[PDB]
Amino acid sequence: EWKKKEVEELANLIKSYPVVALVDVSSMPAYPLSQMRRLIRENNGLLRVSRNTLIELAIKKVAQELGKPELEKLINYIEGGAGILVTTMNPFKLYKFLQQNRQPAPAKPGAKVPKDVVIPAGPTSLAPGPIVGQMQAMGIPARIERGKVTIQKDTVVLKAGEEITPELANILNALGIQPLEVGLDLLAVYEDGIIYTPDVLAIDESEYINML
Amino acid sequence: LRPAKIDRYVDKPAYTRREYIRGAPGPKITIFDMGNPAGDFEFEVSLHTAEPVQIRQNALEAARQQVNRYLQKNVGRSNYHFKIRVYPFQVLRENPMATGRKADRYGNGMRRPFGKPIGLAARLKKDQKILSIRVNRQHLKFAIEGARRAAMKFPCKCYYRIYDKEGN
Amino acid sequence: MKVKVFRVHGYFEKNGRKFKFTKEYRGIKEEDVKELVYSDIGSKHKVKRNKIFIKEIKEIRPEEAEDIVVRRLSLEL
Amino acid sequence: MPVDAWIREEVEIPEGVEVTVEGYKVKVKGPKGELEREFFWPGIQIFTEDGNVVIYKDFPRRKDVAIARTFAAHIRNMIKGVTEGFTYKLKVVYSHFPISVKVQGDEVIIENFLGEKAPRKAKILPGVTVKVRGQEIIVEGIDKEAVGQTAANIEQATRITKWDRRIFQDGIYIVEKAGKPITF
Amino acid sequence: MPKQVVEVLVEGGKATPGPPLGPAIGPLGLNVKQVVDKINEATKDFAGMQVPVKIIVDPVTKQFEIEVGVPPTSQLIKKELGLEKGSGEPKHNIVGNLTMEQVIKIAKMKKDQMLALTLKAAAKEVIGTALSMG
Amino acid sequence: RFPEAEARIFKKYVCLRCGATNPWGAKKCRKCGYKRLRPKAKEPR
Amino acid sequence: AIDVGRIAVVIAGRRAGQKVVVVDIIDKNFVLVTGAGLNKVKRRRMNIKHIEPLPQKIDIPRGASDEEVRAALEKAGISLA
RNA sequence: UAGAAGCAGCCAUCCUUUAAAGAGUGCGUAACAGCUCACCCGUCGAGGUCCGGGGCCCCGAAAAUGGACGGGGCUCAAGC
RNA sequence: GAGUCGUCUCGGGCGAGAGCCCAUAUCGACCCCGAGGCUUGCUACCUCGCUGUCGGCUCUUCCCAUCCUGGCCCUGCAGC
Repeated sequence: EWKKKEVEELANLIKSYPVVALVDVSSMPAYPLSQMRRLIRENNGLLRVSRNTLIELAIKKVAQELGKPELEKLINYIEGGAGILVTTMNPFKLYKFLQQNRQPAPAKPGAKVPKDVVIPAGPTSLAPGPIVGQMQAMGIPARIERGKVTIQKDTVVLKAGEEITPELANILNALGIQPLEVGLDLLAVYEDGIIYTPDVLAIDESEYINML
Repeated sequence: LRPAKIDRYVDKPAYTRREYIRGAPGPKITIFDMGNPAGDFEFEVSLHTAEPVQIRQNALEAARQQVNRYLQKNVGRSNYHFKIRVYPFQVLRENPMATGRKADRYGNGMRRPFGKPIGLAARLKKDQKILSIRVNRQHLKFAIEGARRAAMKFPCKCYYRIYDKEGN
Repeated sequence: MKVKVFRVHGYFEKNGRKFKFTKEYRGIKEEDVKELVYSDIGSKHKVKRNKIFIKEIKEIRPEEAEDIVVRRLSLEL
Repeated sequence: MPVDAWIREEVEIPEGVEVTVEGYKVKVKGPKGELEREFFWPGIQIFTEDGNVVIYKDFPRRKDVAIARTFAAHIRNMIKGVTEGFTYKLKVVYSHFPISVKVQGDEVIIENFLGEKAPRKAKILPGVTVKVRGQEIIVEGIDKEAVGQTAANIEQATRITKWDRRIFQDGIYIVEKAGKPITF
Repeated sequence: MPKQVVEVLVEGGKATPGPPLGPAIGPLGLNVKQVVDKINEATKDFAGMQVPVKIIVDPVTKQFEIEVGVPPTSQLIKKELGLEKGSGEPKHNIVGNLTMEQVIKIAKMKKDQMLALTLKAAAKEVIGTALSMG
Repeated sequence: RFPEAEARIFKKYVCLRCGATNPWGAKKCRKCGYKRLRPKAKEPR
Repeated sequence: AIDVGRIAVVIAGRRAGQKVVVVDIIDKNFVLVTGAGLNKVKRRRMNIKHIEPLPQKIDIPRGASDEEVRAALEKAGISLA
């Protein structure tokens, strides 16, 4: 936390690794991120600090040939509660790695849902009780079969842009369903002259084979 | 103990010298130093007196207590050193009078109006150190609060305040 | 044709205690500054101008000041 | 004390709002109605410099700046008042009693508050319209100042402090002003 | 709080009062009588102490698996140091102080339980526990 | 219960010195001498 | 009111008379008046000695002298009043 | 100590890892929980937050046949 | 009676501590500062060529630091 002591230490760092990403460390705990931050060390990288000194990819770029900084680049992807992630990992691996590792993320009562939230059909393994009554109230049909509470079918409980009511959230949480992300959401990754956005980086490889 | 209306002035003269006079009063203060030795700290806060006064033995004990009590509870006596340097020496005088009414005086003008000892007082001028507390910079906020609490029970006022020495 | 912001440096004694002042006023001669400083100080701090000591008066350029308040005011004159 | 020599602040006025000045007196007319105020404070002239309204006084003092920014804020409430108006939505909440809120004429009447046989009434101003829809009521009108006053006159009528304030909560309250007040 | 819910504390090697166990219930799916046999065996110490634990039963299979809120680190130092009770007064009295080698061992197994990092970090996590008596 | 009504009524702080009902997070009293005031007119928990 | 280049008159000051112009504004409480010596005006400080603006305005620099304050004052035609 | 699980109280108040992290600010249970802070990257894109002397005006400031700065009345003064 | 104001009455600050947790709903030590003149005392200024004592009765005015009444705030204000 001296200026040009702290930027300097980030300075040598950015230059040291092929891949630099900016990630939203914000959505998280602290349980996800501190475990992620350890994980990141085990997986050939580290994650870092600095306030205006994060936007300062500029000095590193100026020091070398490129087009990752504020200057030449598109629009500094940086967001509030962003961090800087330097790694040997390829950007697509980096995005997938961040996506896999996470636990977990419930939707929160009264919150806007980032994407459509779904329930899968099957038995809960939970006994009969008021819990059945609760599922029906939220908009999830259910019944008792095999002596256990079962969800009748797959359904979208709420759509994206819609608030989650507290009743819905608590039940979803009871069920152990966690649709939300509280891993590191990736703002953008720079590697070797190219900046890769999260929409590019999200590859569903299996979806491409399905599409064909 | 009558209200303090004579301990607030220094235009009243000296009658200190306990050996000299027949009849001298006891103290109420016994405890003046507390905590750790004063060699284990760096910084010095004082409360500075801006007004001349006589400060009663009773006020000294009271003021120290309320202060020291606060410092002891929150910080502990593993840290801070607090001293109230003064000892009261100035002997205080009384004219005998109480209710008795009717044909009775009580009284009396003279026929020995000359003091029996009430107490003792300490004479505090301008820029004296009424309190000196020794602290670190962790333990700053406690020492200032304690001094504020002192100042009210000061007979007149402070106007030089809570003072950073700094520790020279 | 001449304005200039005049940086007075002095001390005043009040109650045996020493106050600094640097009071920067623009006039066009030192006599304006002297009257103005004895008047400002003496009004507000509640003190005569026979206990005001002027150490110095130095004109500096009027596109400059070494207070934020003075410079900002003088930018327009 | 903030210190400038102009001292001058500037009010951005849209194409929808025209402002006319006549000394210290301001009239603001847009596509819907007009609204007049008197801005009174010594030494503050309001005039129109092109599309822009300027509020100025030579001398900077602390009092002045505050008053100057309040006037800027009164203009600004007129710009979104005279365009499309202000809406505050209010709820009548009852502890025990179906509580009947009706507009009869240029007063709003609330009856059957706490089992009372008497009418309660509260004044509605000449620019403000009160509509009740179920036990939501929305107060609607050209002006914020005016709208804000009418709403609060309703609330001050139902006021209760002559019993416990945790176990009688009967009344009509401000759910909305223009944001949502408030969390305890 | 607390809540009196599935988490309840039972002293050392004992079991089956009516009152903590009956109402709280540790179901196998059967009664507590199964729980009784588990709890007392693990905890075996010559004395009793309030051992935080949790049980998991939803009224169902109703089978229980429990954790031991004790064994964490406070017991681990008791074997290596060789002293049973903790100190009544911290810093004031140190009943014992473990050598560096004994600390490394405590950390080594403790790793899965812990998020301790390199082996140094673990020890540091443990050492801070060491100092606190009471 | 709670949330419009108990806000104007409930969630406010009260003056130690003069008993004035002040806003929920203001540093100084209105009129009674700069005291650091208390919360609340409570009784619900 | 009162900005630079706005031509003035007074009923007070040295003479008085007399027409004068604000050539620089000293403080927020003082103005510097000058004029031509053809009307027996000389530089002086003023602080509202009944300074009342005239309808006339001319363009002078911000910090100037009577040959350039003279020159605009002349073409306006008020160096003889 | 029933519990004291940051949150009766006492004392230690240390060590690891970093947006960041106080053997914890208040609420909350009497005591695991829950709400939340200091804290922090960060959007809006500035002249900013402190502390400490001084003058002056305000609160503190209730009284007895009529109250009164001599009176009137005065407020960029007819005041200080 | 005046003066004074130790006492007397009343009021303010500080806040040790108690009130279930919670200084300040309430209660409040130590200590410190004021106002009044309603108790007592001090004074000897006025009066000893007499301003008639108390209490009561009767008759009237005034003061508020307000007992009720009215209008209010807080509360450990459910109601009452």
